Amino acid sequence: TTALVCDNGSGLVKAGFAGDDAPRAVFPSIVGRPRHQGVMVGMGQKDSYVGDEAQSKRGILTLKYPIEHGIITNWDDMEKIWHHTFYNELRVAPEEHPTLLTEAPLNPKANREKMTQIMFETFNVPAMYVAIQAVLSLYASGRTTGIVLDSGDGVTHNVPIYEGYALPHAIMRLDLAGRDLTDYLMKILTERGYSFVTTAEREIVRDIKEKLCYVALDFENEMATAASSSSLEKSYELPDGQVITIGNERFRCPETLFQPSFIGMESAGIHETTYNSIMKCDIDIRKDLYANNVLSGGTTMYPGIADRMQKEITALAPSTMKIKIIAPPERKYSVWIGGSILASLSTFQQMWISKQEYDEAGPSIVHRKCF
Amino acid sequence: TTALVCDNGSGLVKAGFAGDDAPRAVFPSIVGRPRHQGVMVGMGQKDSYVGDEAQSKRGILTLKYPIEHGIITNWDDMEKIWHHTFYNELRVAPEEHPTLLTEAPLNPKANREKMTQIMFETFNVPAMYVAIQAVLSLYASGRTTGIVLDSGDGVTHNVPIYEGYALPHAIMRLDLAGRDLTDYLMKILTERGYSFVTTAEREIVRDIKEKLCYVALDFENEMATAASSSSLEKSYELPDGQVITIGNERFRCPETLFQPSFIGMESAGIHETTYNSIMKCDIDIRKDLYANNVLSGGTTMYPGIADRMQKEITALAPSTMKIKIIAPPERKYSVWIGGSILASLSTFQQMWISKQEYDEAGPSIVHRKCF
Amino acid sequence: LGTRAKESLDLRAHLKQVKKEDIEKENREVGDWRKNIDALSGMEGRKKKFEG
Ligand SMILES: Nc1ncnc2c1ncn2[C@@H]1O[C@H](COP(=O)(O)OP(=O)(O)O)[C@@H](O)[C@H]1O
Ligand SMILES: Nc1ncnc2c1ncn2[C@@H]1O[C@H](COP(=O)(O)OP(=O)(O)O)[C@@H](O)[C@H]1O
Ligand SMILES: [Mg+2]
Ligand SMILES: [Mg+2]
Repeated sequence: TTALVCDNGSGLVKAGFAGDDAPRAVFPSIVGRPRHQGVMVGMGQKDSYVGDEAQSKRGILTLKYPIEHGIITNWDDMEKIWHHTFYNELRVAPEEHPTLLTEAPLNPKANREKMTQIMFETFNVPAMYVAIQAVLSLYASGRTTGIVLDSGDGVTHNVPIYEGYALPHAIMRLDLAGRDLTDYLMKILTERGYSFVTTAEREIVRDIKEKLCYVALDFENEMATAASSSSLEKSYELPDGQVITIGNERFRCPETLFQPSFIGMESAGIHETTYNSIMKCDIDIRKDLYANNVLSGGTTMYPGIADRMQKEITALAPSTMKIKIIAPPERKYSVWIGGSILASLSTFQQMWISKQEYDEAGPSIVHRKCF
Repeated sequence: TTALVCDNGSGLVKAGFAGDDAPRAVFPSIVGRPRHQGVMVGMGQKDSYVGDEAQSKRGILTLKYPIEHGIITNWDDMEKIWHHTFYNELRVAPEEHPTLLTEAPLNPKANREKMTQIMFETFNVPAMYVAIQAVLSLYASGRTTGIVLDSGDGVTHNVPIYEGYALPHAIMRLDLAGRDLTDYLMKILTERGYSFVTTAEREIVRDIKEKLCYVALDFENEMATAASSSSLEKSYELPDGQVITIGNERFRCPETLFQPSFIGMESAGIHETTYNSIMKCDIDIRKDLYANNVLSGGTTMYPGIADRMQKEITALAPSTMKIKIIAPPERKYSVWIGGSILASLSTFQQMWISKQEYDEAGPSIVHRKCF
Repeated sequence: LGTRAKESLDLRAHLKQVKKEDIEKENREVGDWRKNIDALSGMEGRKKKFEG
């Protein structure tokens, strides 16, 4: 039979059968209970709208993501999300399909063990396998080397790989991602008068960020230009009218990636953690990693980031090496495409964690040889 | 058995069995004791004529409404009105019929508790339920969202509802209604020479208001036109002859709705309390409320109000949203039609306040789960 | 998109049912009563008693 390549993510759940080009169903991972009282009788009001249904009734719900930073903080809601994904968005019972979840690097063990225990006890799948979210993104590019920066919505991690041999001592995981950029944008919008507070209006700020923000090639020059002319002010129409005008908030929101001091984080930007991740590698594979830097994940879709990052790394790196940044147009679904490719391989067909194996060793089987 | 859908109102009591299209008996709610001496013996003169009987002998009575502004100020008279409604206008003993009263929002608790205590002790009904007068008017329109402006004769209230979830923090109750318009019309008629003082002549002024007054689309232009031409002066024949001619009093009486400063009230008109009630709602359900504005209640029957209100709200609201005002031709009985629909539902059949429940918790049961 | 749009109409179908089918509970109230005439035949009394 065919395998189910699910990809929990944090912000958008992407799923679909193995062997295709794009995920079959992509929908936000939010579960929102209603918060008001409700007076109409017999309206058929449910107790929790999940997935894309709660992005249409969000006016009277309190949306809450079940995955904070890679890790899962609310297991009941995550179980509800998985149940919805299997039964309503794909309509395939899990009793007859292997599953291939994905997990960020350096995550707590208990999260992974609980994930496999749920998949084997509640949904009762035949066999499931958990894979690191960066190796898949490297599969999708058709490479076999390269250092991949997978800046998702929950957590940004940077896994270097050479000739198929991952370097476990050079993984640099940073917890700045799309959600913190949404919060920072929502916080700097208040400097013009627009106040978004409700958890429903966070979605509106996210839409503003997606449609308007861009990464500046040079920050100081853009700050000077936006403060003199008015060629940058782009307007946007809220879900009820009252258009708003975003000035130099456009390139200040995604600039937080390269200067995490804006949101008070100490660490260095995504332009310098990649160079540090390279320098921890051996001295003889640094040229190949320099030449095959891969971008993935949703947050790396800002217009103009593949040039800013290349300029920064070229500034840091030695002058002789060639710096090349691979930015495929299908960046958002790169991890899932790689997952489909991996699940479609014949050599991989014996790596699944078969159910009888789980019955013999318990949920701690995932840390064992079947990784 | 069938349920009795009574609707106390203030000015017209509307009642009838559940499941029909129109109330069976509609009659003014006035109780008038005779005031003169009376010399004929054996004429069979009663001590209080209630309902529609006192609108024919009103020449020698002192009519007094038992409901001032939604609240009930004279419980003995209200009990008399209910007794008349049950026994003479419907001729069904209340011992064998559930009842569904209606109550304005934000009313004193003691009024509701006394109402249920009367219905359970004096008339001894099997089970009664109290419902907010605006949710029913929303039922009758066949919608499930929308903000309903129910401008009755006692009190005008504006309850917004979305997807069946009422928003309790956005109810704007204003005490200007048809009765104050009658008093203001009676007060401005004195500018031509016609003096109505007796409580019986208030009914004549009410008839004048119903048959002649209309809401102007633009107030200043109408004031200028009525002061130059004479195309507006419509005449009306009193109950004894001596026709009267109403000039620019025609559109000045119902204009008080949009400018409550005429009768000295501070608050804003019904055109601006609706917009304020909308703006208190969440930012994502404002478009739906804009598109589904519902009118109900008797006082919204003035010819030309559904255009003036739309013009005013379109002036206030953002230019992109579409403003639509639902004004069904059966406006007056909208609340009662909705009450019939609600009482006819199967899902609602277990929400009644059964008598044994009242015996166990006292009259304060109404504020509890059985709302 | 078609199924999502059709969902709203399916939900509104119940509201339409509640609005329409329920009015059939009773509609004979339009029938008026007798209000008969006398044709100068209902005059069978004198000015004897008026209190009763
Ligand atoms: N076109 C875009 N432009 C800018 N940011 C985007 C765009 N699309 C998605 N994002 C950001 O990326 C996030 C989605 O990232 P995604 O790759 O789905 O995370 P995950 O790894 O959990 O699947 C969204 O929250 C949004 O903030
Ligand atoms: N055709 C009409 N035109 C103008 N005003 C009307 C008309 N019919 C009723 N009204 C006003 O509405 C009042 C009746 O309102 P109603 O809806 O019966 O109040 P309630 O909510 O107490 O039932 C009357 O007092 C009258 O002033
Ligand atoms: Mg991801
Ligand atoms: Mg009313």
